[PDB]
Amino acid sequence: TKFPKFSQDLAQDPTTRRIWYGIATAHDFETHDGMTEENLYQKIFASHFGHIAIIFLWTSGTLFHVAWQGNFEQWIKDPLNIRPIAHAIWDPHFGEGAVNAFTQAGASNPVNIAYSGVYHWFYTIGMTTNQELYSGAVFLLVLASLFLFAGWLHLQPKFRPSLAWFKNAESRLNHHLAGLFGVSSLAWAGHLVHVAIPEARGQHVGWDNFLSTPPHPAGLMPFFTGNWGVYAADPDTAGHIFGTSEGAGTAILTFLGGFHPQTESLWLTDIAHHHLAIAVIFIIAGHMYRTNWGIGHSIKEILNAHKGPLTGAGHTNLYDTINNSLHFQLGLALASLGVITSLVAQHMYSLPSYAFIAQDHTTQAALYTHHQYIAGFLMVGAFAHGAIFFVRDYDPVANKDNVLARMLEHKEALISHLSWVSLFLGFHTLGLYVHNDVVVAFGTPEKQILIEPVFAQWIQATSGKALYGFDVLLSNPDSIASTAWPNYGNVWLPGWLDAINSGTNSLFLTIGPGDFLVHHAIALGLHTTALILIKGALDARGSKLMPDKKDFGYSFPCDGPGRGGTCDISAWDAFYLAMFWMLNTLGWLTFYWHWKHLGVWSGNVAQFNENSTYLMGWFRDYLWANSAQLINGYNPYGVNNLSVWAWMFLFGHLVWATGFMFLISWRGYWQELIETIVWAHERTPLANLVRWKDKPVALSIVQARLVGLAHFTVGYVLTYAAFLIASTAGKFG
Amino acid sequence: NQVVQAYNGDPFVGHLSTPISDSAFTRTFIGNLPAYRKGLSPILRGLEVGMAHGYFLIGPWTLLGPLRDSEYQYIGGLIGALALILVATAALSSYGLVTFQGEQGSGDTLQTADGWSQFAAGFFVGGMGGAFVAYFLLENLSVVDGIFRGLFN
Amino acid sequence: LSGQPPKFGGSTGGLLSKANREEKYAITWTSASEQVFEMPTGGAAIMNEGENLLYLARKEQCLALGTQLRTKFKPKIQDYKIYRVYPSGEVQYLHPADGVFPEKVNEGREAQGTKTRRIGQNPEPVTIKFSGKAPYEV
Amino acid sequence: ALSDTQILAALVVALLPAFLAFRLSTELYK
Amino acid sequence: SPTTAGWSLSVGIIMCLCNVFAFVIGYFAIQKTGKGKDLALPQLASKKTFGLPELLATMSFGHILGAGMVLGLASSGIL
Amino acid sequence: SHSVKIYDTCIGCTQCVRACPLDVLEMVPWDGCKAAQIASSPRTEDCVGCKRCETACPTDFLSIRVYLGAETTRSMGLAY
Amino acid sequence: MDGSYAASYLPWILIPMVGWLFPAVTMGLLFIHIESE
Ligand code: CLA
Ligand code: CLA
Ligand code: CLA
Ligand SMILES: CC1=C(/C=C/C(C)=C/C=C/C(C)=C/C=C/C=C(C)/C=C/C=C(C)/C=C/C2=C(C)CCCC2(C)C)C(C)(C)CCC1
Ligand SMILES: CC1=C(/C=C/C(C)=C/C=C/C(C)=C/C=C/C=C(C)/C=C/C=C(C)/C=C/C2=C(C)CCCC2(C)C)C(C)(C)CCC1
Ligand SMILES: CC1=C(C/C=C(\C)CCC[C@H](C)CCC[C@H](C)CCCC(C)C)C(=O)c2ccccc2C1=O
Ligand code: SF4
Ligand code: SF4
Ligand SMILES: [Ca+2]
Repeated sequence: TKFPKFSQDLAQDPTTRRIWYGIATAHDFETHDGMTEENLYQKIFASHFGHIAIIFLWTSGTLFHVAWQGNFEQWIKDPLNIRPIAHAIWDPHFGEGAVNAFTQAGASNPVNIAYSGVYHWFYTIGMTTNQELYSGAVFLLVLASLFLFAGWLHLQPKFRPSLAWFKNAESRLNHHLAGLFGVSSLAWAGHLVHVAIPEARGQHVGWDNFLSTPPHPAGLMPFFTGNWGVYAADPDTAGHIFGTSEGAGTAILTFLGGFHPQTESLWLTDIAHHHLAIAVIFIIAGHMYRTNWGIGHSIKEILNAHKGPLTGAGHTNLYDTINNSLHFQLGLALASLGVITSLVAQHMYSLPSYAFIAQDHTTQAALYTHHQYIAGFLMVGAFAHGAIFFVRDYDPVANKDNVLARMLEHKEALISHLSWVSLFLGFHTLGLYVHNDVVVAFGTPEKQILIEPVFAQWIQATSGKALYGFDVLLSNPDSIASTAWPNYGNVWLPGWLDAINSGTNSLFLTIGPGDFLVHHAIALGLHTTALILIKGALDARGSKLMPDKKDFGYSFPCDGPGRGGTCDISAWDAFYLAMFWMLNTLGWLTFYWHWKHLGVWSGNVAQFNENSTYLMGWFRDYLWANSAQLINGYNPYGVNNLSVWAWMFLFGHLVWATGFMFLISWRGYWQELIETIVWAHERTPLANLVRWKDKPVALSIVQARLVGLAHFTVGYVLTYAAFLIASTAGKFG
Repeated sequence: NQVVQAYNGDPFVGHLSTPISDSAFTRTFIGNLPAYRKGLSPILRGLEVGMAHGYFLIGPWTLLGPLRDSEYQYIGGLIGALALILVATAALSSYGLVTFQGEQGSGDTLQTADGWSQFAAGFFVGGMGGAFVAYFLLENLSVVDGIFRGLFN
Repeated sequence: LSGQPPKFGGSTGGLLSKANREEKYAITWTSASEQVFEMPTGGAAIMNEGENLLYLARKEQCLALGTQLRTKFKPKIQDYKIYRVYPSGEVQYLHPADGVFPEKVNEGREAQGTKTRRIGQNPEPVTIKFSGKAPYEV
Repeated sequence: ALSDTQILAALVVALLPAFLAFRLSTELYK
Repeated sequence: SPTTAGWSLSVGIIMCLCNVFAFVIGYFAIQKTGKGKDLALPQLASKKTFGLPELLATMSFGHILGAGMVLGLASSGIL
Repeated sequence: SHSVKIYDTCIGCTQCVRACPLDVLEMVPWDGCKAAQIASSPRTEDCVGCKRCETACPTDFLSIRVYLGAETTRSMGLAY
Repeated sequence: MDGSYAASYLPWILIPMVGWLFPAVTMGLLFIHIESE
């Protein structure tokens, strides 16, 4: 009656549907009552400020619990031996067995071992005492306070920006490319050369000797005179020990391009030089778009001048399409962020840049799986907001004959081709897996279809991995690429070739016939998830089953049992199905990564290389073999430290099967069941006294599709996090 | 952007609408204390006021009392708190006997003789109950410590 | 009790619970020019064009206001009326009780409070002993 | 290690983001 | 006894530069630049909108800023 | 309440007005078809949203549309 | 649950409050709020 104050149509139904739909609709600011575009944008802006403060309070809490309850002082003595403590366990339910089991990593209290890798990150960026982390945590509390005050300030009518301020794409691109992506990268290169590189070489550069101690014995006058070679004078020698001065070198910017031979990570000077180059390129890229002064570009001119014969209108009227639509902007942002979160995951495991994080295996597994799951979620959200844009903000009159109109003008062709490629690739990946499985089971493993993944092996050979016998570009030192004949500027190449050809690191893993089939399974998952997502994006405006879906919106339940039956026709239901396929694909690739690295870390790579080509190899050497240490986390004899992970394993199974309840059984059964329960309550003595204000109804169709999806997701993630974190910590620390 | 208006739009009443006296948080919080909450019978608001003060008055004599350095540390605090709640309820009922003798309306159910008598009764029950429950937690402090830390679980 | 109130920002000096339990006093004056006066409750306010209605809690505050309306303004405001309004609702009419201010002889008033003697012929308390009276009122 | 009063100092500092978050969320609710 | 530098071309260079920055701050900041005593060649200063007051004010602030820069940078060492 | 809209493509076949359980719909005279009648939705605050009227409509695509909206007691079919 | 770290009484008081007082108070206020008017 009062709760969903943003929508009067929800403050009228006397059911529990208004509670559920108030919680769900609360952030869809476009559908609130009394909403103009200006109030939309200002409310969005202050919501962003609140969320920035959420992020800063979260990292403040991580810092404060590493500082207060963690063994950061002890861990930076020998990071290889001591496990990093995340925070302290305090619940009154623990028996004596659990308290003695969870006392670990040199503590008195029960503690949680940190698998987020924040210890390695804080140790690499130069933080070496609990007081430094406490100062960082209080500083981030103050920064979060500042952003909360900024959000409250920009809700004040004097400081509320106009619509022309929010619709200013060129100035925002200038200040984000230059001032946010370039100045922050420059400032990080400054922290690296002033604090992280010197304290990696031994000396303390705090806030007190910050100005008194130059990073280089040469001042900034060599930087101004152009003689920049002194900053790369003597690099860190290959016998350098992190945190102390043995063969330091005193070169703040070098480009060795290999790995540190002791921390197994990249050199901090190489990181600083990288961020300096990135800052220079991003700063000059932020001077591209027109602003109050005369020079620059206007994006409308750039877009509208790209008209070809094979598209016709080209990109005409795409500036107003992107600028006026917030779901287009959110789809582009989520697509790029999902791509670069995949990129973060794929590069932080093969090119680690933190001290001793390539030798702590559980945190590397947790970080990879975490960022690949975030990347899958963000990519699915990009396509979800593509569908929401096509429903809500898409104008087929202004977007006449441009690239968007021609996306929708042939959607059947590309949906049918995604159908063909996903069917083709799925038929033959399952065919090869079932063939290998059947002929291995029939006692004849020599009959397997084992395909050498020659293309990726050739890619590795082009990057310098000389194991496979190709001598093409960098594996052939006589070639034009390896010598770089005009200048011989390959300063990175000796270090890179020394790092790619060592069998220890995860940089360019050896790829065999078991990797071919899982890459094609991953391609199948990507293609089928993309098929469902674009089949919801392009059919959001209507198919022949329902030529008007733009008027029912994004997430209507169905269209009745007529027209044959119309159960999951909304674009939201294509989100739903592609959410399942995303979870499957990320399960496939994280299963593959996990088993490949359990082979690599243990040294017994033969297990993956012969047993990953058929499905019971995946089932008995990975799922069954590696859960042995998991389910024995608590047995009738006792309890060890992998007991909360066994409990989370079972917990995730339970959440998953409850998701099955919501996805399989549908609303009619539950509505008549609740009708019987309502009769029971209204007709019993002593409980007639208590009456509902909101009449109990079953969850809606789309609501319980969402709830089953949430259960499937949460149980799926909790089960796999428990398994992946207890299987590595079962056998690696 | 003025934050200090007059009270309730009346510029001649002797009150300002400052951010402490007449804010939204103050209206929703002061106006939802038991002394001001809407619809409550006087017995329940007196009971809720009473427990908040019986639980309070245990502490000052328990930690700072003539018995704070003996084995009957909590019994002296409880005895002092019962003395204070007794004289508090005697004062409350005397105030009810005095103020509400001339007949008045029923715009507020608390500002009447039956309403103030119910308030005093609820205050007595709540005050002595809160005093005894704070005594019971303080006397059995080893038990509460052990169950919050997990010495018996 | 017609009249828009003065543009006053509010104050803590003013009407306590005496105003809505027993009498409070209203002063009504009419001025052509908008200007600034000192409220006896403390502060400064704005005289509206035309009629004003200021609610005060004491009669002395109303007469002090009317006094400064008379003496501190060059276009002297002398058509000010002071009422005594009750929470029950009825309005009394107090300060210009007759037509003209009390300093001027209206010639239709009654001499009450006037004794027919000077203070020297006041009776003495020994004569009126245990009479329930006091030497003035005999 | 870390001090006893640094934790309480962090708590009374974080009381300021609490107040500002409460006031920002209240102002968003309008 | 904080460190200091006696005098050089570097001391002369930096204080002239701080005087230039004080010229910029004075021209962008002073409300009444042209008001005051009359001035010779006012087109040279800011085109007849600058006075003998703001001559001494801006470059006096330049000397204050330059004393700050000279003493601070010589105490920190790098000058 | 749900809004039931009837479009120009109605052929007056009466199928929707007798497929409706709550008899929200009714036939009114019209001059745009051979049957000289079009469905109307007068008592559309009684529509539950069952879409049996859309199921019974023969014209393609649809001459009657139900647009589910603000739920009430009448439009949710609650006996309690 | 002994606490070796600084201010071990602080989790002793903050686990009941975040476990009970924050949920009971938050659900009580939200129950009054979503059902008001
Ligand atoms: C130079 C000036 C400048 C700066 C610094 C910013 C900064 C910001 N703006 Mg602003 N803005 C500017 C001027 C500026 N703006 C101007 C002039 C306009 C008007 C035209 C706007 C209009 C505008 C609006 C309308 C919005 C923003 C928003 C924001 C925020 C977006 C960045 C963010 O939250 O993620 C931080 C992102 C980064 C630091 C970089 C991105 C990360 C890249 C991809 C590198 C990846 C990280 C790397 C791999 C390793 C990191 C890992 C390590 C942490 C462990 C941020 C606080 C939004 C916001 O939050 O509002 C509060 C918002 O809604 N701004
Ligand atoms: C012989 C008759 C008798 C007895 C047994 C009591 C018994 C009691 N009365 Mg009392 N009461 C009585 C007559 C009596 N009353 C009379 C005649 C009056 C009318 C003025 C009152 C008015 C009175 C008030 C207003 C209150 C009590 C309350 C109390 C209780 C404890 C406090 C007390 O008075 O100390 C024991 C007292 C005696 C043994 C002597 C009683 C005779 C005097 C006149 C009592 C006067 C009480 C005084 C005004 C305030 C209490 C003082 C106390 C706190 C020390 C107790 C049950 C209080 C209570 O807890 O109620 C919930 C309460 O609020 N009584
Ligand atoms: C996240 C918060 C959390 C916390 C801190 C607790 C903590 C506790 N649980 Mg609980 N539990 C929780 C969540 C939590 N649980 C959830 C979510 C579940 C559901 C799955 C359970 C299921 C569970 C069961 C089924 C049982 C426990 C029990 C226990 C208690 C074991 C010791 C005991 O006998 O306590 C005794 C009880 C208490 C300490 C409660 C506090 C009451 C006292 C009187 C303090 C109140 C003081 C005073 C009256 C009011 C003061 C007001 C204040 C403003 C000053 C322990 C205090 C056991 C138990 O004994 O429960 C009673 C047990 O049987 N829990
Ligand atoms: C917003 C929106 C949307 C969108 C979304 C999506 C669809 C996304 C996706 C997209 C994506 C996600 C994409 C991706 C991308 C890719 C790429 C971009 C690739 C390429 C790369 C490159 C080109 C590289 C190359 C290379 C190599 C490989 C080696 C070295 C050298 C070089 C560097 C050259 C839609 C339309 C729905 C609707 C509307 C709205
Ligand atoms: C929050 C807050 C606040 C407050 C503060 C405080 C700190 C409070 C206090 C509180 C308190 C102070 C509480 C208490 C509680 C109590 C209780 C909870 C009690 C209970 C009781 C009982 C348990 C009783 C019962 C009984 C018994 C046992 C027996 C006898 C009788 C009877 C039945 C009565 C303020 C104002 C600042 C504002 C802000 C926020
Ligand atoms: C179980 C079930 C119900 C019954 C569910 C009901 C009646 C409500 C379920 C919630 C109960 C009250 C338990 C809630 C406890 C959870 C922890 C939710 C907490 C509340 C949120 C705000 C987090 C449906 O109504 C339904 C409808 C359509 C398809 C499938 C189903 C379905 O599977
Ligand atoms: S079963 Fe449910 S979703 Fe499917 S058509 Fe019927 S009402 Fe719609
Ligand atoms: S069922 Fe369709 S065509 Fe037939 S009368 Fe109804 S609206 Fe017209
Ligand atoms: Ca004593």
